[PDB]
Amino acid sequence: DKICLGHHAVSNGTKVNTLTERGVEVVNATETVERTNIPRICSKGKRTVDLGQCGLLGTITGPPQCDQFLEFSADLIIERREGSDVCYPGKFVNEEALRQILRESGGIDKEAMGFTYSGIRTNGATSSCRRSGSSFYAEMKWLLSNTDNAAFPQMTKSYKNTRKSPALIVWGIHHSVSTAEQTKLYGSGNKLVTVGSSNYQQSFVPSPGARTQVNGQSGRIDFHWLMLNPNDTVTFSFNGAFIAPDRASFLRGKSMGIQSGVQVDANCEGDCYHSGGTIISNLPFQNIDSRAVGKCPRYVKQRSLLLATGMKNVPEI
Amino acid sequence: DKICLGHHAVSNGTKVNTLTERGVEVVNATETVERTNIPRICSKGKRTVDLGQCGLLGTITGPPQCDQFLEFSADLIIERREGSDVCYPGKFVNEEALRQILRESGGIDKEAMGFTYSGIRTNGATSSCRRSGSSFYAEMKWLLSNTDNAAFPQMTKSYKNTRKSPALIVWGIHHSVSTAEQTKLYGSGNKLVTVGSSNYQQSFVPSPGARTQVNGQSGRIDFHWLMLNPNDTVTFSFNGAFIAPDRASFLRGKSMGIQSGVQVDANCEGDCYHSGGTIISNLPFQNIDSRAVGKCPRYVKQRSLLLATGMKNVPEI
Amino acid sequence: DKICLGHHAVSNGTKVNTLTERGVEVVNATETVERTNIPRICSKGKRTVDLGQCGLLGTITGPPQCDQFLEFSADLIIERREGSDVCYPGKFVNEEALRQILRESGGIDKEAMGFTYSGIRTNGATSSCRRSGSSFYAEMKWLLSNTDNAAFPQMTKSYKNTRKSPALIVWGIHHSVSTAEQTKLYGSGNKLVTVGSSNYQQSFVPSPGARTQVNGQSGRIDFHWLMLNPNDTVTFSFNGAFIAPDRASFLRGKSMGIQSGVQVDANCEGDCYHSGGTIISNLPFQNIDSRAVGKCPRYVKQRSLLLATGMKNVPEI
Amino acid sequence: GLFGAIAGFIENGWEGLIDGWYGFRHQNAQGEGTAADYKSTQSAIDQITGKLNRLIEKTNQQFELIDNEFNEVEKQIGNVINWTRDSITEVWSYNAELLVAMENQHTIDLADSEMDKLYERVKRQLRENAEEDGTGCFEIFHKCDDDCMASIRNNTYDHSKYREEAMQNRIQ
Amino acid sequence: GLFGAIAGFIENGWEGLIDGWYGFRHQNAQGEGTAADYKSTQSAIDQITGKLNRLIEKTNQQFELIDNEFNEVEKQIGNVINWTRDSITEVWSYNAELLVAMENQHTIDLADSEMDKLYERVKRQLRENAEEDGTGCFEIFHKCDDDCMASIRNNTYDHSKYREEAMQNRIQ
Amino acid sequence: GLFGAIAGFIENGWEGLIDGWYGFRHQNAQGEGTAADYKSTQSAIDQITGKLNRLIEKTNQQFELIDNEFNEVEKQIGNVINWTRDSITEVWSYNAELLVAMENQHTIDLADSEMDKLYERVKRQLRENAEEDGTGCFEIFHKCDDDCMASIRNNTYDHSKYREEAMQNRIQ
Ligand SMILES: CC(=O)N[C@@H]1[C@@H](O)[C@H](O[C@@H]2O[C@H](CO[C@]3(C(=O)O)C[C@H](O)[C@@H](NC(C)=O)[C@H]([C@H](O)[C@H](O)CO)O3)[C@H](O)[C@H](O)[C@H]2O)[C@@H](CO)O[C@H]1O
Ligand SMILES: CC(=O)N[C@@H]1[C@@H](O)[C@H](O[C@@H]2O[C@H](CO[C@]3(C(=O)O)C[C@H](O)[C@@H](NC(C)=O)[C@H]([C@H](O)[C@H](O)CO)O3)[C@H](O)[C@H](O)[C@H]2O)[C@@H](CO)O[C@H]1O
Ligand SMILES: CC(=O)N[C@@H]1[C@@H](O)[C@H](O[C@@H]2O[C@H](CO[C@]3(C(=O)O)C[C@H](O)[C@@H](NC(C)=O)[C@H]([C@H](O)[C@H](O)CO)O3)[C@H](O)[C@H](O)[C@H]2O)[C@@H](CO)O[C@H]1O
Ligand SMILES: *[C@@H]1O[C@H](CO)[C@@H](O)[C@H](O)[C@H]1NC(C)=O
Ligand SMILES: *[C@@H]1O[C@H](CO)[C@@H](O)[C@H](O)[C@H]1NC(C)=O
Ligand SMILES: *[C@@H]1O[C@H](CO)[C@@H](O)[C@H](O)[C@H]1NC(C)=O
Ligand SMILES: *[C@@H]1O[C@H](CO)[C@@H](O)[C@H](O)[C@H]1NC(C)=O
Ligand SMILES: *[C@@H]1O[C@H](CO)[C@@H](O)[C@H](O)[C@H]1NC(C)=O
Ligand SMILES: *[C@@H]1O[C@H](CO)[C@@H](O)[C@H](O)[C@H]1NC(C)=O
Repeated sequence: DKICLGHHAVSNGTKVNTLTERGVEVVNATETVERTNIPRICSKGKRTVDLGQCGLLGTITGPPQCDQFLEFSADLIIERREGSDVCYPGKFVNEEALRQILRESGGIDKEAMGFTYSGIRTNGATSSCRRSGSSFYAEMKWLLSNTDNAAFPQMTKSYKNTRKSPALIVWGIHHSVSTAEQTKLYGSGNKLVTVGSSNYQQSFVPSPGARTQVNGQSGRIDFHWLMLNPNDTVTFSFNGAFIAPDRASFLRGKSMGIQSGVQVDANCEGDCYHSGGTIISNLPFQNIDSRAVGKCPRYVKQRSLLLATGMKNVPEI
Repeated sequence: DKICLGHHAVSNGTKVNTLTERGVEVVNATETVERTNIPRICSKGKRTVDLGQCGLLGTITGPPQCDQFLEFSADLIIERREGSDVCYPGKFVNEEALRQILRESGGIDKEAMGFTYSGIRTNGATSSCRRSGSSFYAEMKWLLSNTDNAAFPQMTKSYKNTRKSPALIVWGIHHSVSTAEQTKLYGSGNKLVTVGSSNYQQSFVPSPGARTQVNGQSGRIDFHWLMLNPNDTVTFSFNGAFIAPDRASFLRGKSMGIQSGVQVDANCEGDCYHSGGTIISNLPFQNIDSRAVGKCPRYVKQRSLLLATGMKNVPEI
Repeated sequence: DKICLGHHAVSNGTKVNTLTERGVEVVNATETVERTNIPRICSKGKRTVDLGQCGLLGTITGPPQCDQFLEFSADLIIERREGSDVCYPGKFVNEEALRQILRESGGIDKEAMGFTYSGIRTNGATSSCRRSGSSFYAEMKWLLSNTDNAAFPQMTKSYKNTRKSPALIVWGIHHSVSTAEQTKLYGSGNKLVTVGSSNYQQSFVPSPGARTQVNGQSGRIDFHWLMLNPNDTVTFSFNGAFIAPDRASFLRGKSMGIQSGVQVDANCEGDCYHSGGTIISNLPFQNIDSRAVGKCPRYVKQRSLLLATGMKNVPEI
Repeated sequence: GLFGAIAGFIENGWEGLIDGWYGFRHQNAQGEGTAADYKSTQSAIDQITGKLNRLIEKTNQQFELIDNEFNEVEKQIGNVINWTRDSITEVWSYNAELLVAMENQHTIDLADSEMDKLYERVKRQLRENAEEDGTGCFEIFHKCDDDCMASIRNNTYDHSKYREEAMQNRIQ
Repeated sequence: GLFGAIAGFIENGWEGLIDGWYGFRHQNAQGEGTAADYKSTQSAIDQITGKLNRLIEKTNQQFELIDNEFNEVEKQIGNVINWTRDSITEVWSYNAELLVAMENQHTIDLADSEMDKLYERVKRQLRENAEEDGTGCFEIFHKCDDDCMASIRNNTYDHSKYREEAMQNRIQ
Repeated sequence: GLFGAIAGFIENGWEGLIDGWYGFRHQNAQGEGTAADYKSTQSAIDQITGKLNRLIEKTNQQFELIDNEFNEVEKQIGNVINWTRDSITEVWSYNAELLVAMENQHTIDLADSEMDKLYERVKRQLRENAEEDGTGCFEIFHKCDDDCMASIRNNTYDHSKYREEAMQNRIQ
């Protein structure tokens, strides 16, 4: 008589790796490395702002393409390749530091800073910022001398942050095409903008000169920014070439910002994003994009790491 | 007859995790993650300097609260929230780089730089730096024109580092409240400070203008610094708004710097510090503070990881 | 009768570590940590450029020691301690960012930028750049006023990158020893260099003043650089103290750059380099240099980690 | 295997066994029969799904962008960032490969072990009334009809019942 | 367990055994008695404290401050720093969890193994004069007074002494 | 060891065995002889060289310079860089020590295991015609000339051949 012990097998096993062998056949296995993308931004349940043509820093200054974004509110901020921060050509100093502040801000809320002016004009415009006619940056003021060639009287303005979180403050310097044009806008002389607070110290002079035409303009606007702590004051001593802030920004809460070229999708949910979409997965690892942001499997170099979920397959000979 | 083999058990086992099960009961276990803080700075056996009201960068310039620190010597440097680097308002450029140099310096040793002056005053003072009366920064000189409104004769001064380690050099720029006041202090004209060495190149102009009153002052002093290599010379070409160095600093050796709000304690010994105290532990991991400095267990997110130190507990049924 | 099972042993075993014991003796073992250096730069099969006395940034500007390097081509770029980027004293802004661009460039290829000039001289020279007589930077032009003390007519020059990869552009600012000398070279007045593109915005003024004599010179040249994107234009509005680019650089491909003081060796092959030589090894770890570059074993702190390749050695008693 | 079974002195799996990982196959006199052992099967299944629950793990750490694929950040900070991200990719790639190779070695070994345990349980169950043939089978030196085999399977075989008969059938 | 003992074919611990991890419990004719085995107990104790000495490890690397909780460093370098510190926290948290789970699996298994080794040593010690009851006990088919049990314990039992008597008491 | 052999109930290696890791040593009547077992020896050799092939691993990631030993980079970015490189050195040093200690524990254990497997194979091969002496030797209670020993070695010993003779020589 007889009785035998044994285990199971299959004609179709899966090879895996171990510490001692490469390509051992086991009964069953399963993948640890996520390969599969969803080519959409899965936004189900999230307050989402798709900036489209508005660049993220434009939400603070207000070029026309950002008019519907001046006080946005979001958990998920999406930047687009077609976005632009400017209408009149220019750029921000420490722009990317500011982009990272605004990506996690939960949005911004604006507040009049209450600057009032005297013997100057305040309605500088351009055809690079068209709202119907020629216009400017919605949150800013292009300050001139009161009439062609006149003196700019060295003014000072102050703003006290009377709120319990820090104030984002932004101003600009206008670099005219020439010192002739700088003179027609603000009068003659080396013009100096001084900006100070309880922890800030900097100064700026204009740099007239001819530049690459951008948006049909050879002049440029420098944009600068600082964070006013609660109960602190910011002070602007200036005599020309000054693009002044009309409103300050306060941050609403917290959010996440991504960059993408794929469509929003409110039918799927996901916490791991990249420019090409959403990594929905429970696997511990992914091989889709090492710059994926959010809550993600760890990025690894390998496309596949099979984890044995069965015994060694020893086939019936 | 009979003889039986067996193992031990307890009514009171400890659950642990394994690769295959969560919450297996074992006879004994032990903690791998340090949870326990000591709310003091354990400094037993260490030359300790508690800066208190002196800010770390003030040890180089010498505002009154740093008078007992101008040549300190330490293995452990402690910064306090109440510290200030300044008396007359101002700040340093690349301040945090300098803080990291001074935290590991083992202290500083000062040396006269031997600048001598001609047709100028050298005793500028203020009520923001009071030593009895109005005074200034102990290591510096507030250079003026010899009398209200007079010319500042464009001077040059040089200092050669004749020592075998690099010299910390610091100077200042005085930003007056206005170009009127800048004129009363140093005369008229755009004033220019040039500073050069064998590997350094920079220049500075003052920025008069009205600022937030700080310490009862609307003017500001920029502080700048460089490291003179041994046998190299530093050169200062200047014509006003210049806060000149009187002494240079040399680094004594090596140390560690921490930031804390808890008291020094010479009864305990510790190599792992954070703002709230000392992590004395032999465990490989800690969950107290991810910014702990010194020689520390690794910071981990989990509050507890029990390591089995006994066999599986299978209780007597 | 009898038959016995057994295993082998040796009088000479190797101790290793395990999870439970330190210094267990096993039959055989092998090293996982590379200790052995080759004190040469193993360059077999690689296009190698040894810069020697030419500093890497000098390949863009062309001081005499870089004359044989103005268009180099390489897979492996070697920097030497004796290298210098300059002849007339000066330095580059964001120099190390530029060094990292040029280390992986595969070399550079130069192209005339086609600037032509009017009422100025273009042949400024010095004895710090000797090619036979006094000369200058081969890729640059020292622009003067047409004759001692004359006006520098505020010019503009443009260059369009008509190529499909970005153009490295470099210019200089001449800081004369004094405003007297600045006047003899370029005339009087505050001179202003403006530089713009489609993504760039900056400005520069000279800073005359007396500095440490370097190469027998107390003046200095600031060097600055930017990357022109394809089909973009760079614009130079300037009125003096300007060291103008004659040629722009384009990057050839890709390479690796190292710093070393050991000789090239074309008899050995290696992908892991450091200042003292080549780490040829198949081991997973190395303890030679944590700043090793290329394709390397991982740096670890330990000098030795023996991996058992045999059974426990239990010796014949 | 580490325990010398699932590719050792058995060295053949049964493709027929389609309702468990481990099974009894016997032939007495009423022919041959094959059954599963749910106890061992469930032990291996539970240990392996324990591994799975551990590793199909969802980290709760959010990471944000620190560079920019539309507007390149400055070159020096961008090279530090790239060098850091690449170093961490190296670390995680090593971790993931090692984790999976270790785990696979131990999965195969605990499957092997469950086999050895089951076999030993039956050997101890059959006491003096059987011999080890050396290929996974117990030669049973007494009559063992289907009921008796099921008593072996379901862990109720009483060795005292056949002890005299079987010992006598083994010796002479 | 991996070796089928400390929660296997024994499946009960003795809360009474308070002077060792592993022990002999016998009953002959003078009543029942219980003793420890210092050899195996010491082997498990030494292996486990070996683990402990390894992991209660003091790193000698000093790290310094690179940011500032009184005066925030600049935002871009501060975000790179925070992103780096968080990545390393992820790495070390994974390392620590995996280290402890692996180690616990192996600790339980080497305890189990020490049990199996001890049991096998006594089985081989008793030769043909005993049978395996299947629950951790050797049914000894000859008289074994207290002295004889102590000869089993302290590793001096001579199977030749009772071999004839015991074999005869086992067969018929 | 985990399996109680290569430093367990054998507890002596043979320095004489110079042509394999594992071997048979017998003495019958024609004197004593010693041979290797290429099967087990090759199994341990192949598993261990499998480990070796895995770890003697060449990473394909190029890293570039991010600082400068001739012209020190700026102090703040240099401190961030140094702090990062040191954190990764800590990680890799831990990884390498743990990897080697784990691997060594498992190498010793799989060597031990191969011994236990071989021994068990011969025990099962000899069936009822031999006894376990307890030190690694099978006392064979029947004549086993050199040919018979070689039949044990090369896995052709037929227990039925000597079963009657040997059983009779064991009992009375
Ligand atoms: C200060 C001034 O008026 N300068 C004259 C140039 O504006 C002018 O160059 C032409 O500018 C055209 C459009 O320019 C506007 C504009 O729409 O941007 C008209 C705006 O009202 C004016 N705004 C203000 C606050 O002064 C604005 C501004 O002057 C510049 O943008 C500042 O640099 O200019 C268009 O770009 C044409 O292509 C261009 O030729 C020239 C005449 O050519 O004369 C200048 O004196
Ligand atoms: C250059 C000058 O004298 N300017 C006059 C202002 O000082 C003055 O403003 C008042 O300043 C008061 C205290 O100022 C001192 C000081 O204690 O800091 C007096 C110091 O001797 C002087 N030091 C030097 C080297 O000149 C110092 C200095 O002028 C400023 O700090 C530089 O900005 O000022 C106090 O703050 C008062 O509250 C303030 O009104 C005004 C008069 O209001 O006249 C200015 O011409
Ligand atoms: C602008 C000028 O001519 N300035 C005079 C100084 O050059 C001169 O200082 C002496 O300079 C000596 C060498 O100077 C050269 C040189 O070889 O570098 C002559 C060059 O042709 C000239 N190049 C140009 C484009 O102007 C160059 C240049 O002036 C400076 O390098 C710019 O700062 O100078 C040598 O260094 C002597 O040791 C030094 O005394 C003084 C006379 O002492 O008069 C200045 O007016
Ligand atoms: C193989 O493993 C995966 C994951 O455990 C499981 O979902 C799948 O059903 C398994 N297949 C079989 C045939 O067991
Ligand atoms: C449990 O383990 C810890 C650490 O090994 C030890 O200090 C403690 O005394 C142990 N307790 C018992 C009852 O063994
Ligand atoms: C010991 O191990 C190394 C690496 O596997 C091998 O090259 C060497 O020949 C071995 N020595 C012996 C005696 O096996
Ligand atoms: C950093 O890496 C990205 C791709 O991961 C690359 O496109 C970018 O140019 C790199 N930054 C550099 C080389 O400065
Ligand atoms: C970095 O993290 C700290 C806490 O770890 C936080 O307080 C600080 O603001 C962070 N820096 C940023 C967000 O720039
Ligand atoms: C970074 O480390 C190197 C050595 O690895 C050292 O020479 C250098 O000075 C360090 N940078 C600092 C301290 O800023």
